[PDB]
Amino acid sequence: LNSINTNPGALLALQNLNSTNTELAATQGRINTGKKVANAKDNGAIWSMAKMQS
Amino acid sequence: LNSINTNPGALLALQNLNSTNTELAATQGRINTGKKVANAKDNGAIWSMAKMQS
Amino acid sequence: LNSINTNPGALLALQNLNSTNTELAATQGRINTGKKVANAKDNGAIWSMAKMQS
Amino acid sequence: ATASSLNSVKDSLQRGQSTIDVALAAGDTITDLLTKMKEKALAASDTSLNTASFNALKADFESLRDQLQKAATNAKFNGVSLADGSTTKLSFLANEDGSNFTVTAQTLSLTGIGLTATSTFTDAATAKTMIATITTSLQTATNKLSSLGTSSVGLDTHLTFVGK
Amino acid sequence: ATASSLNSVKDSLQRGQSTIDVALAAGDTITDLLTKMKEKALAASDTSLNTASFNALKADFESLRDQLQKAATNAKFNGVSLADGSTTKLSFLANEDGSNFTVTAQTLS
Amino acid sequence: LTGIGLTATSTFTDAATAKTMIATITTSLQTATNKLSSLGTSSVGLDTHLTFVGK
Amino acid sequence: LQDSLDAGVGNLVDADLAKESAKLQSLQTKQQLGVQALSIANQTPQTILSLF
Amino acid sequence: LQDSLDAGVGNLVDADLAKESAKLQSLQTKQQLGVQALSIANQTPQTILSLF
Amino acid sequence: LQDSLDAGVGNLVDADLAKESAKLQSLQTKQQLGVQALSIANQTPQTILSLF
Repeated sequence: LNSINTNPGALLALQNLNSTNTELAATQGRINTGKKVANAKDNGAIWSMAKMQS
Repeated sequence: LNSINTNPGALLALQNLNSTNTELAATQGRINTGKKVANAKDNGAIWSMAKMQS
Repeated sequence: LNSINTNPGALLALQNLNSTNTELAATQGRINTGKKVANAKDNGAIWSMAKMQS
Repeated sequence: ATASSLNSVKDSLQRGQSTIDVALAAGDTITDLLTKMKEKALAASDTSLNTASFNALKADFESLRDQLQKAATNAKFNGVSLADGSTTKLSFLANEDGSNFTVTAQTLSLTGIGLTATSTFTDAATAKTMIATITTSLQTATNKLSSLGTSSVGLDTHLTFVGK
Repeated sequence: ATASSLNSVKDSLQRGQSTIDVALAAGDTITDLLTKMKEKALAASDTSLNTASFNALKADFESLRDQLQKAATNAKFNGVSLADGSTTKLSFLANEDGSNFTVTAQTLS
Repeated sequence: LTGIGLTATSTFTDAATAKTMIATITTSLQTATNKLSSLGTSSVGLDTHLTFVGK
Repeated sequence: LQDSLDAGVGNLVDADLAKESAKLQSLQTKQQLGVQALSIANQTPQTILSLF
Repeated sequence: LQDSLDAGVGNLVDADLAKESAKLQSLQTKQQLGVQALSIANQTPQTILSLF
Repeated sequence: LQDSLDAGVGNLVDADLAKESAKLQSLQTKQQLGVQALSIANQTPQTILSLF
């Protein structure tokens, strides 16, 4: 706990900030694209389904 | 992730904005022309049939 | 290392700061001109091509 | 002593890039001058023009070439120049032992781009011949400025390496 | 006498580090000139260019080549270098008995 | 200056003469520095001999 | 043909500012980070003063 | 493709600065602790004067 | 033209203050270390009184 070499709590806070940044990037993609399934990485089954539909 | 030299998310958002701008340019072009096949680039076969019938 | 006369590390940081400063200068030039090839110093061959075409 | 001697190499390199900047600033005007003379020769190529418009375009060409020669002769910094043709080249320090960083002069004066001080056009055919020589002068001028700019980028790179 | 002799090995390793830093400073420019030369030759390969554009690309290519040879010649540290090709290797002190820490030269000419 | 390779009137009068003078000034600084190194070694030997004379 | 020539000159010289604004902000961050790093490098030598 | 190659270079060389901030503060503390430990090791021998 | 001459005089004359700040701080640290060394040199004679 009382260490100058390392601190777990800063690592956990950075992990949580990275998760928030990833959620913000996904929100940016959904906003600028207008689609919740914009590509095959989003969800492949419904993506190929809508591809054949189009 | 927490890079200061390059940010991929801005690149992806700019690609989406360029796609939207291209679709808007095609829309304004076929609005001002009044034709969905205004030239050979739009569809060369339909343009050929239409020019021969004309 | 433990020198009262000269320290290499501040010189290295000064070179890195000068590098980011000249990159910011190129950024300001591309912004205030609007061209990536505003003059012969940027790229002489493409500049001559653009001058002949203009 | 070898380290302290490099400040002269650096300030000479900076004076050299400043002279390059002055020559490029003059060439930026010389190119537009050549372009407008090309447009005037193309306009004077017409056989349908009345004589009055022909003398008018000829007067524009005279004033244009005179302004080109003046802007070419005004391009100098600290008493030296790489555009007026007064010298074939200028050298600047590149190392503490006295090695030089040569920068060839690229004349931008009227005679250096294939134009004479008297060159004009008298009839439509002379303007039609003038079109191609003005295009060649614009081409050689842009090539000279491209060489000057590449020399400037090399000067900057050598300055950075000398600082390292 | 051994502990006193080690100072020369320390100074020799520091001198070799400074020489390698000079060689790296020259290579940082040689790599950029090679990248721009690849750019110029690659654009020059296009057949749609008119002759004047090809001449300008050729002039830029030759100018960058001469600048690359210049940057290769300027790499040296107090009369010795690992990049200009003047020598095959430098033998740096590694212990008090005279054993050497060889560093092979890498010509950048 | 006579021991340093310089004359009392030594002087460049032209850019090429100054470029030739650069190597002369370098050789002069080098020989002067070697002379000072010899003086320092002689002074260290003098101090060593003084300590031995005291012993 | 004149419109095509102008479009080609614009394709040759014009910069993509939408790319450029992100580069501007990132360099503005890197500048402050470099100033802070140079300040810490300047602060480093003085710690030896405590030993005397 | 050019965007993908630039993103790959950024993944390959860029530092994760958010960890570097905590590393910087921890090293700034360790440096002062090291100077104090060196000063104590310096003062330790001098106690021999008391026995004479 | 006048702009180019002003920029050239600025290149010939102006100093790089970012290096001057480091020069200044290292010179202050050297001045304090030298004042302490002068104090030690002044205290060197003091042992002579112990002889009598």
